[PDB]
Amino acid sequence: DEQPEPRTRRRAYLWCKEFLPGAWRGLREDEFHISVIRGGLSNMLFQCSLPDTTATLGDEPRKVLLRLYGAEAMVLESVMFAILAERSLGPKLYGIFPQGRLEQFIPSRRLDTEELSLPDISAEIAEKMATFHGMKMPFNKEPKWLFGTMEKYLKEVLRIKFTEESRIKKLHKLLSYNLPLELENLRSLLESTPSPVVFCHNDCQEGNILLLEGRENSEKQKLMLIDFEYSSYNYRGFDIGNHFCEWMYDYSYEKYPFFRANIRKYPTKKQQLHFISSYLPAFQNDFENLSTEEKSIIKEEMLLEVNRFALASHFLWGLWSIVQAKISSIEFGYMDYAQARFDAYFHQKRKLGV
Amino acid sequence: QPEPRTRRRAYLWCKEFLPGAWRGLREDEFHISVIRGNMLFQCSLPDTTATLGDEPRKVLLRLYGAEAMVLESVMFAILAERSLGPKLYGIFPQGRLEQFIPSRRLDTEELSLPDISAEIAEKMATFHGMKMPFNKEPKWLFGTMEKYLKEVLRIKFTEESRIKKLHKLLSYNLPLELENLRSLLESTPSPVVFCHNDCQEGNILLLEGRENSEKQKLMLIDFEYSSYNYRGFDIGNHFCEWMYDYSYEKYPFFRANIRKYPTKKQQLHFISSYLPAFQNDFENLSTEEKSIIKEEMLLEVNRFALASHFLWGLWSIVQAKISSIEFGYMDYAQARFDAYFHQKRKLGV
Ligand SMILES: CN(C)c1cc[n+](Cc2ccc(-c3ccc(Cn4cnc(N)c5ncnc4-5)cc3)cc2)cc1
Ligand SMILES: CN(C)c1cc[n+](Cc2ccc(-c3ccc(Cn4cnc(N)c5ncnc4-5)cc3)cc2)cc1
Ligand SMILES: Nc1nc[n+](Cc2ccccc2)c2[nH]cnc12
Ligand SMILES: Nc1nc[n+](Cc2ccccc2)c2[nH]cnc12
Repeated sequence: DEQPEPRTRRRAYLWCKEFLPGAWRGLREDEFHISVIRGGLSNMLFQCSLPDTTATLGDEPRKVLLRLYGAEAMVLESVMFAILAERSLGPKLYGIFPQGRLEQFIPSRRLDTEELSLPDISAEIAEKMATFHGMKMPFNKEPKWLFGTMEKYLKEVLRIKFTEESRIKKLHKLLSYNLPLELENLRSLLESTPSPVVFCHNDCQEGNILLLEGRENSEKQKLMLIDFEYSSYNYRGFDIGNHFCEWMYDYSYEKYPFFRANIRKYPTKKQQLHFISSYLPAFQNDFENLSTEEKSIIKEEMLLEVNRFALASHFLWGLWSIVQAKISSIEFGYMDYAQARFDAYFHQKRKLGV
Repeated sequence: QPEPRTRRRAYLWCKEFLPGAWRGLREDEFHISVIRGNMLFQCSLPDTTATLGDEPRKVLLRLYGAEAMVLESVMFAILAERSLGPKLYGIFPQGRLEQFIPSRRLDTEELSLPDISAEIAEKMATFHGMKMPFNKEPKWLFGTMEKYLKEVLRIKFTEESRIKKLHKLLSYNLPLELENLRSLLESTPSPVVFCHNDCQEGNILLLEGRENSEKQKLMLIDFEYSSYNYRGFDIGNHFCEWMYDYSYEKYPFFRANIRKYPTKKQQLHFISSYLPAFQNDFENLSTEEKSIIKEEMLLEVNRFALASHFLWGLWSIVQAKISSIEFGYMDYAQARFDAYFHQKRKLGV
């Protein structure tokens, strides 16, 4: 129930008063209710609401989420959020302004990492993912995001110099793998791994999945995927592979390095099959009406596909994490997260026999 | 034809943003011609190229040229999603790809046809009712008039005849006049609504093959100046456009005709169509109550029309300095002010 600093309170009041219709337009500053949802140095969240004793005038919301950035991609993220809201595939957009936005408040909690493996959950994550992999979005259709971003991080990574000895020591270990050659070896493997270019979330982890309040007894319609800011047209294998990788990481751990990694929490073949059996009919529409041997061939190939791209999830977020150790001031063990992603990378390679 | 650099940029945008036969277009294959310009262009496959299906054969490319883009972009995307504007096919830093709508623009003379007018009023009402994630304080109208007035007072032209016209315009005492206008409009109730702000014939498409529809043959396009504004401004502004023909083939490249302003009857025809499309419980009011609403509405829009003359008059002065396009802006500015003083005389205000 934490209060923002009184200058933020005033700015939030004005945005709510001017952007929101109905009882909000005539609210005084002293009637305004706000509490921090999440702090941090950027992308801060607040809940704003009317007094309980204030009646609504029409269909205006009683309660909204304020998102403050704390600063091209700005236009792309804004248009995407607007489109998704229009398609009921995300929170409504109530206000956009240079410092942030006002969004629909969705009563909910995020999933915990252990919940990702629950069959009803997985099935539904697979369906939602298939669904927006299917949609049209006014963005560049060339799949350059994946390797373009890896190349960009690699370049930054090679330029990095740390001063603190345990960071320099850890950086020496990661560099000793020859990351540029590893990149090329990975590129070449993925060039021979067919994967359809689709519109990808790119960050489908539990923290970005909402368990809808009141819908816990719905078997197949209780979730919403959020936080599409890293979306792009990309290889389907990445979006799915990346999601499977996230089974292994728990970001709620309270001691340094502030995550737990468990190589044994990666989904089993049966768990993967259950995920892709739910994905496939939702994305192909009459997939169930194929011969069993053809369904099977598609499924076995898609498993190879997402498991090879899972390797790009490790390599890419490994590199990202090294970069974060340099530029971020967040309390998170970035170097240790990097080493965990590379460990998983080579363990995955050995498993696949590549 | 366009600049060979613009041709190249445009070719890559179509190739990378659009599905099907666009994805493997070779380069010598790209058809593109200029259509306006904030430049517009038509991009197409050659006739020879068959579609892989579902992808447009023709598209419009828009370049912004000389944050506003964020708002305009979100806005266009919303209208496309709602089926109110052209579809959005690509969005990028310098501009966008849009659906090409087989259509032509209306001519000035067509604004006054009863069916056209009735439908313009209905589309406007519908545009007005919609919710948009933008600032709802109606600060647009006078904020923009202030900003242009300030620039106009600093403006200096090099050429003598422009200096001479600016001097006549400045002698009306525009700062005092702005305050009289403000005070008149602060006492004229007008609901705040999502306004188009530029509802003229150049921005209204007559849809191809739909010419026989009495009530559904048009789309309002080009909403880049949109904002929450007083409803009276959009309407009065639209009325003032009955006076101006922008297809005049010689200098100053417009005809102004004060007698073409809608008559009371034509105004009533427009608002009788607007009201039931904006309120919807309006059709069920008593006859006398409708009559009261309409007569107040005539005063309302006619008074706001003064702000259309005043604002675009000032705007036109600034454009004279910066726009190298061919249009006599100083003469248009004078035409708007003549109209402003005539309308004040007509109103007793
Ligand atoms: C799409 N991108 C840029 C990705 C980057 C990294 N990954 C791997 C990954 C995922 C989550 C996390 C992570 C770390 C900490 C948290 C917890 N947390 C969440 N919010 C905050 N403000 C936090 N401040 C400190 N810790 C905060 C949540 C997620 C770290 C790395 C996936 C995608
Ligand atoms: C909402 N805003 C910014 C407005 C500004 C001015 N007005 C009044 C007005 C409207 C149209 C025009 C105008 C002028 C010329 C044209 C013709 N035209 C049309 N397209 C071009 N590329 C032209 N190049 C030269 N002339 C061109 C069309 C409309 C001038 C003033 C209304 C709204
Ligand atoms: N638009 C949103 N609505 C709800 N949540 C989740 C949320 C629930 C309870 C408390 C705090 C946050 C979001 N998390 C991110 N966006 C939203
Ligand atoms: N999206 C559009 N589709 C069609 N027109 C009108 C148009 C037709 C033929 C040639 C030139 C313009 C527009 N004018 C502005 N936008 C459009």
